[PDB]
Amino acid sequence: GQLTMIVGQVGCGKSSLLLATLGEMQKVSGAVFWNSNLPVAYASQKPWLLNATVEENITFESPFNKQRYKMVIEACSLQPDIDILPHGDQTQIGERGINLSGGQRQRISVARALYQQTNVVFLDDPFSALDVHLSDHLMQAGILELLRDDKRTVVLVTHKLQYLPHADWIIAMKDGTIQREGTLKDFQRSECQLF
Repeated sequence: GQLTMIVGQVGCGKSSLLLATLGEMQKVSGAVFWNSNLPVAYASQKPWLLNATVEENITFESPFNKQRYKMVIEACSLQPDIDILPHGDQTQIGERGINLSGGQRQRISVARALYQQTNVVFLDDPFSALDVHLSDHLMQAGILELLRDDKRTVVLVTHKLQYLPHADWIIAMKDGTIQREGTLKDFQRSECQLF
């Protein structure tokens, strides 16, 4: 249930840190238990599309629910996209289909993650490819997504400082290492968060 930001310079390893969070690197040593080693949704740094309908890009091996779909459509800012799609959800997307923008692909990925209702969400800079108004949408609906999240843990990697006061706690990373984790006052003493 914590709201935790991950920040640092372009190329400092933030996306690689997310890959570490996905278990996609080689652990040289140490112990890691996330309750999943007892005997998940993903928004990748570069969005990718499956070759299917927008609808099936949303379902992601699930049954179809259309109230959940209505709430997801409103919550994921997908009404302008539907409004500009030639057949709405029946538009063929992915390879050899309609060419979605990077922002539309990101919004589809966000909708995929919200629809999957996972316990852990990894967002790799999710509002970079969206406009300021859509970023405000992702702010309010994000806050009512984590709020919609019934106690779930949400990890929001971002390169932007715009909403670091508006998440709960920040962990600052640099050069592939964690530099500091802590309160606003702690990071004021770091003399970083103000900068």
